[PDB]
Order: sequence, then structure tokens, then C-alpha cells
Amino acid sequence: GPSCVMDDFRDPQRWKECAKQGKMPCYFDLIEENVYLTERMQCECTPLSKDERAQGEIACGEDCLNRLLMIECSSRCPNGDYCSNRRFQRKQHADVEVILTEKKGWGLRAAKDLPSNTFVLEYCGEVLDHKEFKARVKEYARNKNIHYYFMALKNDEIIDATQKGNCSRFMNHSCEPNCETQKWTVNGQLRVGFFTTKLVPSGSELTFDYQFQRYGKEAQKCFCGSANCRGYLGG
Ligand SMILES: C[S@@+](CC[C@H](N)C(=O)[O-])C[C@H]1O[C@@H](n2cnc3c(N)ncnc32)[C@H](O)[C@@H]1O
Ligand SMILES: Cc1cccc2cc(C(=O)N[C@H]3CC[C@H](NC(=O)CCN)CC3)[nH]c12
Ligand SMILES: [Zn+2]
Ligand SMILES: [Zn+2]
Ligand SMILES: [Zn+2]
Repeated sequence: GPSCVMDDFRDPQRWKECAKQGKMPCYFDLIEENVYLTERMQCECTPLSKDERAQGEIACGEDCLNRLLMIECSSRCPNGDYCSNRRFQRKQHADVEVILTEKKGWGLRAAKDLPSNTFVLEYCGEVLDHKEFKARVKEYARNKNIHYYFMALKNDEIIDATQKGNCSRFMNHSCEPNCETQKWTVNGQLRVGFFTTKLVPSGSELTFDYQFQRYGKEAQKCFCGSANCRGYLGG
């Protein structure tokens, strides 16, 4: 099918044009941070020498205490500019494209090879309390929407990327996936991002195991094509 790049989403009227020809997904409002309907210490890594920075060595890598608790550092981190643990904030996203699938709608694929436990994208959207969430479920059912964009963030917080979000919203489900969600604390506030669970060759679709609690017996069928396909979306 047709494909497109994350920069294509920055030109609104051209996008809408590409959408008229079916060369891009339908329009949504692009945002770079979660938006709320309901109004809401440093680590101990030793500073790296300028020599160690030049050698290729990692600042706040795997032993960093902020990182081990999936907390990103701030500006006041000991390693300052060198800190590798500010990925959400610096928007250090993987190189991925938005493509048209056979039966799932649009999707995400890797433009380059991507290592294991590599950051893909933040799942951004409108954060909802339980009440707003239920309002929208019903509103969406009554508009006969086909695609749904809900992601559980925490107790009484669900991200809805139906109207406002970013390209994370195109990652499809798979019963045998190559990414997972991770919840990270940034400035005392929780966020969700997608991360590879294995190596993902260039061209391959990126998928995760969506486990949002299924309500009815009734569900969306799964066209993931795996050997182990559970048949439907949801947990
Ligand atoms: C967040 S969206 C993913 C983006 C969607 N493909 C689009 O075109 O906007 C989730 C929706 O994609 C579709 N979807 C995702 N994974 C799927 C799968 N494995 N089989 C069938 N539909 C899928 C479902 O309609 C679901 O409600
Ligand atoms: C981010 C992402 C990636 C891949 C798949 C999904 C599905 C969703 C999603 O929001 N699914 C919803 C469906 C409609 C349900 N409706 C009821 O349970 C009540 C009446 N059937 C709620 C869950 N989000 C996704
Ligand atoms: Zn650190
Ligand atoms: Zn740091
Ligand atoms: Zn499946």
C-alpha cells in the first residue's frame, strides 16, 4: 500500500489533501504531550568525563537508579546534557513510517533495523477519568466508530488518542508482538511509551499485545496472522 513519514503530519492542509486521496490516515489533532480534561530527587550516577563521553560510553545507562525505577532524569541530572535517560522528554523516537495494512487500517513499520528494548514512541492523548471514559465509549459506539484508541495509564486514568494524539496511535495489536508498553515517570507524572521487545528488521510492522480488559463476549476480530492468534482484540 501507500506509506508516509512522521514529518508528513506536520503540514495540516497537505495532510488533509493526502487524506482525500487515501495516501495518509484521516485527520486528527497532533499533540506532543498528554492533555488532561481533569486538571491535575536526582539519581546517583557519577558524572562522566568529557573523555568518557568521547569514547562512546553511556551516561545514566543500565545501573542508573532513576532508570531502574523507570523514572526519567531531569535537567539537573549529574550527567546534564549527556544523560541517555530523558528519551520521552527529548522525543528520541525510533525511525518508523505509517503504512496501510490489508485489514487493520493503518499501521506502523520500522524504517531501519531497531535493537531490543529500543524506545519507539510515546502514546500521547487526552487523559480521562472513569466517567469521561464511559461517556466516550458510548459516544463512540453511537457514532459507529471502527477504530478505538483507548490505553489504560493508571487507576482512573485512560488515554484516548481518538481525536488528539501522535503517530503512536497507529500501532496495531498482535497476539505475537514485537513491542510492549512501558509506563515511565516524567516530572512526577506517569506516561506510556512503546518499546521493542526484540530486534525488528527494516520494513516489519510494529505490534504490541493490547490487553485492555474486554467488557462483553463481543469483540473485534484479530487479523494478526500469528500461529497463536487468540482470535479477538483485548485481554
Ligand atoms: C489504535 S488503533 C490502531 C490504528 C488503526 N489501524 C487505524 O487505522 O487507525 C486500534 C484499532 O486498529 C484496529 N486493529 C488493530 N490491531 C488489529 C488487529 N490485529 N486486527 C484487526 N484490527 C486491528 C482495530 O479496529 C482497533 O480498534
Ligand atoms: C491502542 C490500541 C491498539 C490496538 C488495539 C486497540 C483497541 C483499543 C480500544 O480502545 N478498544 C476498545 C474497543 C471498544 C471497547 N468497548 C467496550 O468494551 C464496550 C462495548 N463493547 C472498549 C475497548 N485501543 C487499541
Ligand atoms: Zn543516572
Ligand atoms: Zn540522568
Ligand atoms: Zn491475533
